[PDB]
Amino acid sequence: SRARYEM
Amino acid sequence: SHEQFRAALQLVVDPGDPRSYLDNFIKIGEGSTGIVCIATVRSSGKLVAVKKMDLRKQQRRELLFNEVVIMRDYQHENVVEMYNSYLVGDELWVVMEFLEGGALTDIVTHTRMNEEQIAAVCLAVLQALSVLHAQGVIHRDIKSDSILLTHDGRVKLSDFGFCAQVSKEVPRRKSLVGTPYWMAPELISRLPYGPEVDIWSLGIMVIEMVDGEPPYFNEPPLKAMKMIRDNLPPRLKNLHKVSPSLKGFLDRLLVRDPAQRATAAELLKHPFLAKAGPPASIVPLMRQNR
Repeated sequence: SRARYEM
Repeated sequence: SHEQFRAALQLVVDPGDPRSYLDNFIKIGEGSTGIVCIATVRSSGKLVAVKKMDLRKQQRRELLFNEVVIMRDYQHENVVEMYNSYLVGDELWVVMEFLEGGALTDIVTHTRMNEEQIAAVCLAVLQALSVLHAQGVIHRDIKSDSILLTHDGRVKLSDFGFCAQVSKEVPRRKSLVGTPYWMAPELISRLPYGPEVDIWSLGIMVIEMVDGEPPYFNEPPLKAMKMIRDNLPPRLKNLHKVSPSLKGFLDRLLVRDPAQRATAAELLKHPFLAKAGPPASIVPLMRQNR
């Protein structure tokens, strides 16, 4: 939740 | 295998070790692929940025080559300039232009942009994308975190670690890549896709600039993706706070069918961009001036 995290 | 990959990188990067000419490394940022430091060039006192990426910490190690492919081949006014690359122990370091104004994320999370400032960002980003897309390069991680600023408000695209190339022989990409909240629906759906996905992602960034956050941001990433995939295009929370020109612009970006989405080249002619202020108009938004 509220993730500025890529893939 | 790690050793195998280090050897392969060694053949494409510049020789040596930039510690021989840089002083006072200070960490300023993180991304998915590693850290960003400011460093001082000893001979000049000038500042550069150094992106450090541990080879052992990548989901897809082979994407580290994107850093080298872009540096060698695709430089532009609105793209962060990369100077040299090195293998330093277990890490790839890229020495690059320092964008001292920081990232657009720090602006959108702390202040309200007006439409002159929004248009100026969009115009700069679209100038970069039009040139990249015409040579088959898809960025695939367009979001406020990837847009960096100079002290004097010039806007530049950064973080090409997840990019890919299309061509007549490979007309579409298939990989699940990007940042969940900004991913195009066709990409979440696992359909083959092209440069169009950057235009969708730019739409979501417009929503960031207006609302401060992308849609579904307080949902877990997997649910947000499912909602992007299955639902009508996401809406501004603050639709009353955008001009009809901005809304018309955004409606060309957040189109589900990629064949009906505007291209960068088309968007450069959109009347919304007529509002774009000069780089000076962006300057008061930055932390050091607010």
